[PDB]
Amino acid sequence: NWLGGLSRAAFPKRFVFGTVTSAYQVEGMAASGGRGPSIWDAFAHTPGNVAGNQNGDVATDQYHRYKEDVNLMKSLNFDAYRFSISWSRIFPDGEGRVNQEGVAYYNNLINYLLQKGITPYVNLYHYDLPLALEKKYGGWLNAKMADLFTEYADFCFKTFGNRVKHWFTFNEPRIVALLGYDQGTNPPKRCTKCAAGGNSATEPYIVAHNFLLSHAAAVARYRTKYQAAQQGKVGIVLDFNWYEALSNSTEDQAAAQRARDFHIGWYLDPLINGHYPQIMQDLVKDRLPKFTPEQARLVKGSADYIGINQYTASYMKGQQLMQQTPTSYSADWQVTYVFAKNGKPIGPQANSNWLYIVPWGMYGCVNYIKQKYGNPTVVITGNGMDQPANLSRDQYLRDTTRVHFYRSYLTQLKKAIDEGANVAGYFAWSLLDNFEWLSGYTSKFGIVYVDFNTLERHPKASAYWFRDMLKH
Ligand SMILES: [Zn+2]
Repeated sequence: NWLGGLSRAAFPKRFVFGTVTSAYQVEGMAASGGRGPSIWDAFAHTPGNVAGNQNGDVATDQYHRYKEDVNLMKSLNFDAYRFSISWSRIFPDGEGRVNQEGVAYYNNLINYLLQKGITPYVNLYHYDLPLALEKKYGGWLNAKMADLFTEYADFCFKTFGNRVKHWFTFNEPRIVALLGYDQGTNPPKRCTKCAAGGNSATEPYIVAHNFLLSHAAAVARYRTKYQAAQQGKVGIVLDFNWYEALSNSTEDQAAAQRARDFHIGWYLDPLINGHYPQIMQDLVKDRLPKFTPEQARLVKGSADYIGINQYTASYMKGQQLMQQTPTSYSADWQVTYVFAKNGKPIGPQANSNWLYIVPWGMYGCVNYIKQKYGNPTVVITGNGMDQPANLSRDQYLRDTTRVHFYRSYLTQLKKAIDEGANVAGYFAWSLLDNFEWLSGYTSKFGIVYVDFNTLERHPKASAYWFRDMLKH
């Protein structure tokens, strides 16, 4: 059967199912409604940065159509909606003056979701730093971000927290550090060889440290001032793709493990255990900032749940560890990526080159967190795959590969849960085809098709798959 035995009865009682978007990817109204520019506005408006010189000026126009989109998610039998608040739509300069029109938009969205029985899971930050903060402070290179993020977070807790009980601070800070400061392909486009300046060996570590300190400061504020009255929770969203040893050799197993620690341990070891992974301490040395005892105690235990975005898996091949001149965060791992074992590829690729369809990666990731980190409360905060550009409407709608993706990945998730993994919910990336950063509109992750000429929504087969699977 096309559900493959999956239904709500196959997951724990009260398990949360939802879909995800992010502000800049779906809202539109990027320079209207009082919204100030983000670093992505500036980046996307520079010729050559995004596929087809496209931007999020209009995107899916959810800003106007949110009630349509909420009605649709409810008709598809989802329980929750993960979306993000645009910082610069609340604070056009990221500090100081409040944009009341921006506040009303989020009030209206939140109130409508609640009216329709959909639980809001709210992200504070999803790559969209107010441009004014980038220019004035140097963004995430500056430790002052903790104070700036905390004041932002405080406003949002005050303003929406009588209704919103499930918060996230950040979305995938590893991607910010990697793409913005190591490879320099996302804003602020910084790296060792980059026009804007930078240093791929040091800056990604600075950035990540500042994300962790900002997260911890925001949570400290939540807990000391709002928790008692509001009684909600705050977590963080971390990306985690799976690494599998290419062979059972000591070297390859050590490689896969290093990759895990440099990928997920970078953030999880501080959040759970109050220190960076030992291997990162040993290899990165003085390029890795040190938490004071006070800071480490602020960071440790500061996430009420861990969001994991899980997409793919890779084989890892190891080498003997060498003394090396530092070049980059990426090169610091001392691993080789491999995409075939015994002559067979790990999986076919979706539209995005990095996304290999590997359902057992989901089991790998969830089981690993369960076994290594004391089985913390995990929420799968994003999981999905993309179709390419230029297909006909009907081709988009008949997304059989995506149907197969979700059934297989959710089966593997069910396997980990049945074995005792503390997973509280699952969210599909994405509700709608949207602005997919560097790929602009050439990458389609939605379970709902969006015609980018007319802006019409059309549910795909995978939407109907969810609707069947999630019926009450
Ligand atoms: Zn509109």
